[PDB]
Amino acid sequence: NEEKAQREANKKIEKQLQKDKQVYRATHRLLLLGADNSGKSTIVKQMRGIFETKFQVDKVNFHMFDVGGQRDERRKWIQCFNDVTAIIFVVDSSDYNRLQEALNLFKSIWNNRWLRTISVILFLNKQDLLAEKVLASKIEDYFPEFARYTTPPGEDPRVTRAKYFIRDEFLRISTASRHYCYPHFTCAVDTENARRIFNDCRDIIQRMHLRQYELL
Amino acid sequence: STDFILLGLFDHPRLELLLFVLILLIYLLALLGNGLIILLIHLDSRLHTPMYFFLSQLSLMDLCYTSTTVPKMLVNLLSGDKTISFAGCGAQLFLYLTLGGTECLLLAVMAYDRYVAICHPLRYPVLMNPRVCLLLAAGSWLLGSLDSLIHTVLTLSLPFCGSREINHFFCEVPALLKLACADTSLNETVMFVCCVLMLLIPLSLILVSYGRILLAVLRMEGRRKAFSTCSSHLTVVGLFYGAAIYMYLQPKSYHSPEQDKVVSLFYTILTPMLNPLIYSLRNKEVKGALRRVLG
Amino acid sequence: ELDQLRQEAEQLKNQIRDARKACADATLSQITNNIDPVGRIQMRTRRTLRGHLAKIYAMHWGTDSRLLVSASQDGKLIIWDSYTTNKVHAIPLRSSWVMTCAYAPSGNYVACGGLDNICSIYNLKTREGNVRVSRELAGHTGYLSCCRFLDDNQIVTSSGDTTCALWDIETGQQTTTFTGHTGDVMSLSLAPDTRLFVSGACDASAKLWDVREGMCRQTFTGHESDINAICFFPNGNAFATGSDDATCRLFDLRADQELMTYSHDNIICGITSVSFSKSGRLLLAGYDDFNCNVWDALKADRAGVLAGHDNRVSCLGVTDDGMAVATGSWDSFLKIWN
Amino acid sequence: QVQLQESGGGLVQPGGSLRLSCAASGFTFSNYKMNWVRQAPGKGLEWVSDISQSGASISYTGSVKGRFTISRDNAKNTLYLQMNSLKPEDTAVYYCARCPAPFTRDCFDVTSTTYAYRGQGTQVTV
Amino acid sequence: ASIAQARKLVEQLKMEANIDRIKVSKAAADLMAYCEAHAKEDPLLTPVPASENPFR
Ligand SMILES: C=C(C)[C@H]1CC=C(C)C(=O)C1
Repeated sequence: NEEKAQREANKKIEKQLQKDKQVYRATHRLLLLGADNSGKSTIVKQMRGIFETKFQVDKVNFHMFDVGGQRDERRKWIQCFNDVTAIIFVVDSSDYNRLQEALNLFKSIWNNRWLRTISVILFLNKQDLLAEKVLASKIEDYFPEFARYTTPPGEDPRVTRAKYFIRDEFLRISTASRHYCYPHFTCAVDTENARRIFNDCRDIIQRMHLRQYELL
Repeated sequence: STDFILLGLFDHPRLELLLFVLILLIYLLALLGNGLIILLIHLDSRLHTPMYFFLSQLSLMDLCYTSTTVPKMLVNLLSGDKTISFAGCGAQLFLYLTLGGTECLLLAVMAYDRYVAICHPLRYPVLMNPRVCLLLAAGSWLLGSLDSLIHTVLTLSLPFCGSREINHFFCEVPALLKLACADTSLNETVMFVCCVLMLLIPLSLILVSYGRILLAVLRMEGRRKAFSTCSSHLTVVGLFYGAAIYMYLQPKSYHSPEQDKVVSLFYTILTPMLNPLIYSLRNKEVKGALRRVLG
Repeated sequence: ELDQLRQEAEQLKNQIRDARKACADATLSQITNNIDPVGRIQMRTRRTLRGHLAKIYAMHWGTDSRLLVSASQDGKLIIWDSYTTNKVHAIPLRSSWVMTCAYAPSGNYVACGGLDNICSIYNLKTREGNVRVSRELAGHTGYLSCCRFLDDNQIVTSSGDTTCALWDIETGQQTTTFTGHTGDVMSLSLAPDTRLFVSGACDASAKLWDVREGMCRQTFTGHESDINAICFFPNGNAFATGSDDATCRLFDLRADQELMTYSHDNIICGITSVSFSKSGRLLLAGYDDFNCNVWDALKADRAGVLAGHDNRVSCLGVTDDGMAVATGSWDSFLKIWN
Repeated sequence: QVQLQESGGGLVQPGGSLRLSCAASGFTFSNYKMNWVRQAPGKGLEWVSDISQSGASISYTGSVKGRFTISRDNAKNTLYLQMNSLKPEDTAVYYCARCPAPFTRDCFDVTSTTYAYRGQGTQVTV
Repeated sequence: ASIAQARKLVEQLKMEANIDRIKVSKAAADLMAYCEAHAKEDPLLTPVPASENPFR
C-alpha cells in the first residue's frame, strides 16, 4: 500500500542528506569571545542575536560566530560550542584594571569539562596604546611579581618586559594543566589576522590527522 | 589426456606430516583474522572513513588470495594425489595474477591517501570525496584483471614439450614457461614489462610518501611512536615487494629452484597473515569497536 | 527600607517551614515498604535510527504513538516512522542552533526554537504537500529552552529571559507573561487537563503557574543546584525533579513539600532527562555518565540500567501508550527500547 | 534552600585588623569551592580570593596579596577572612559566593550582577 | 533596583502563606491506590509477549 511510497520518499530524502553531508564537512567553524572594551567588533568586521561572518582563505571556508544578544551569564549556552574548531579569545593589553577578569575567564574555559579538547587562539589587542601608556599608571601596582621578572619593543626595550609579562600569565595557566594555546600580538590596524587563523587551524587539523593514524 | 603433475614443496615423505599441520594452522588463522576485521568495519559507524574502506578492501583481497592458493596443496598432500587438470592450472594462474596485481596497486593507493591526509590537512575532505575512492578502487581492479587476462591468454596458447612434470607446488608462470616448445623471447619481454610496471613504481611512491611523512613529523615521545609504526609497516612492505622482485626479476635463472620455492613461499602465504596484525589489529579504534561490539 | 522587607521575608519563610514541618506526620517510604518489589527490569533495544550529522538536544512523540520528530544541531528537523524505520519529512532550519522541538496534539504543526530568540512554527498538511514556515513568534530576549502546544492556536514557551509566555498563533502576540524566577528557566510540563503547569529554574526552585489567571500559586525548594528536567505524575497531583547535584526528588502539590529522594553514593553526575511510566511505578532518569537508570517510584531502589549509549544522554521520552521508550544522545543516534 | 550570612564588618582606622565570618546552611560544605567578592561604590563586582574544597589550593587577587588570608571550617560550616593594615581604598561591600556545581575546579558567572548563590554582604569603611 | 523584586517576593510569600494543606498520609495512600489501581495496564512492568508486540 503506502510502503512503496514510503521507500521512494526515504530514498529521495537520503539522497539530499548525502548531498548536504559534504557541504557540512567542507567548512570550518570558529567561536569568537572577548570583552566589551576589546575591539573584537573591528576584528570580526575587518574580514567582512548571533552574528555570523564568512571568509575564504586559500580556497578554504571559515565561519565564525559572535554571540552578544544573551545576558551576562554563560554557564548554560556555552555547552553548544563543544564541537567548534577553535575559540578566538580577544584580550586588551592596555587595561590593567580588568586583566584579572580575563585571566579568570580563560581559566574557567580551560578547565571546563565539555571544553577539554577545543583549542584557544589568543589575540592581545591594543598594543599601540600599551606602548604609549608604558613609555609615559604602573603595572607593578596590580602585579607584585613583576618586580622579579626578566625578559626572555624595537623603539624602546621597556615595553618588551610588560608585553611579555602579560602573555606569560596566560601561557602559565595554559601549561599548568589534547589542546594547546597560540598567543599573538596584534593592533587595531592590521590585516594579517586571517592568515594567522588559517595557519593555526591548519596546525590543529594536522595534529588531529596525525593522531588519527596513530603516528603520535 | 592433458593433465599436469606437481611434485610438491618437498620430496622426503617424513616432512609431509609436520609441514602439513603447520600450514594447516596457518590457513585457519588468516581466515579468522581477516573475517574479524571485516565485521568490525561493517557494524560500527565510527570507522566509516576512506582509510578503513581501503583496509576492508585489502582484507577481502587477502581472503580471496589465501583461499585461492592454500587449500589445493593441503588436499593433494592429504589425499596423496599429485595431478591437476589443465583448467585448474589456468584458473589458479588467472586468480593468482589478478589478486597479486590488485594488491600491488592498492598499496600505492593507500600510500597516496596517507600522504594527502597528512600533508594537506585542510583540503583533505575536498580531495577525498567518495567518488574518487570508488574510481580508484575500480581502476585498480580493472587494471589487475586486464594484465591477468593478457598474461593467461598469451601464456596458455603455446604448446608444451616433453614431460608434463612441474617443479613447483602450485600453478606458476615461470615454471610453465620453461616447458614451452616455442620461443619465449616475446614471453620474456611482456613479462618483464608487466613486472616493472606493476612493481617498481609503487615501491618508489610508497618510499617517497613515507619520507615526506617522517620529514613533516620531524618539523613538528612523539617521534618514537612514529618511527616504530613506520618501521613496522616498512618491514612488511619490503618483505612483500622484495620476494617478488627477487623471483620475477632474477637474471638468467642462475639460482636453483630449491631455494626459489621457499622464496615464493615467503610472499605467497605469510604476508596475508602479517597484514591485519600490522595495519589493523594494533589500532586503538579497532580495540574500542571490538569491546563495544562485545559489550 | 530594604532591611525591613528582607526581614519580613525570613519571618514568612520561618512560618512556611514551621507549617511544612508540622504537616509531616509520617513518610511515604514507610507506608510503601509493605509492598513487594518489582524485581529486575531488563529491556533490549528494538530499533535504531540514523541520519543526523550532529548531536541531538530534543525530541517529541506523537499522540498516535507511531511517529516522532527530532531536531539536530546541524540545522535539521526530521520526522520518523518508528514502525518501519522509514522517515517522512526533513526540514532545514534558518539557524543552525536549535534547543527544543514540539509536535502538535493534532499532528498538523511542528515547532522549534533556540539561540535565535525566535519560535518557528511549521505546517505539515499544506495543499501543495511540502513543509512551509507558517509563523515566527518574536518578543523574547534570551534563548528559548522549551515549548509545548496547548491547542492548534496557543503555545506556551519558556526563555532564558527568566520568563515564560503564552502566545496566540493566529496573531503572534503574548496574551500573558509569567515572571518571578531569578535565573534561567530550563523546562516546563503541562498538566493532563492543561489547566496548570510547573516550571523549574536555575535558582534551584520550581513554581506552579495557572494558565488563565497569570499568577504563581505556589513554589517548591529543596535542591542544591540547577534543575534540568521536570514532569508530572500521570495522576496530576505530583511531579519529579532532576538537578545537577546527582539527586532526583519527588514533590506533591497538595502536601506542598517533598516525599522521596532518589540518590546513590556511586553517582557524581547530574541528571539531564526525567520521565515516568504509564502506571507511575517506574521513574526513568538519564545521567551524564553515558547510562540511564530505572528507579522504583515507591521504594527508591534501582531496578535496571540502559547502557546502550557511548556518549551523553540528552532526551528521553515515553509513548502515550506506555509501550516503548525513546532515548537520544550526542552521537546523532536515536534508540528505541521495549 | 541555600542560605548565607556574612558578619564582622564595621568601622576601622587605617592600619587596623578585621575579621569577616560567613555562615552557610542548606547544603553540604565540603563538596564546593568558595569565593569572596567585593563591590566598591560606583563600581562593578571585583573578585578578591578563593579557596578549594579541602583548602589545599588558595588563590588571591593582585592588590591584596601578602595582606589577606582566607580559611574554611567544615565542622562548623563557616568561612573566614582576615584583614590587616587596611588601605583607604578598601571601603566596599563584601559578599561570599559559591561554586555553581559540586566536584568542579572551574567557576562560571560568580561575579555576575544577578547571581543566585551569594549573600547580602557587609559594609566595610576606612 | 532591588525594591521591586523585594516587594514582589513579599506579596508572593504573603499570598502563599494561607493555603490548604492536607496531611502527608493522605497523599501517601492516594498515590499507592492509584499505582495499584492501574498496575495491570503497564506493558513495561510486565513484559509484553511478541504476539502483540509491534517492535518484534
Ligand atoms: C604479487 C604478485 C602475485 C605479482 C607478481 C608479479 C607480477 C607481475 C604480477 O602481476 C603479480
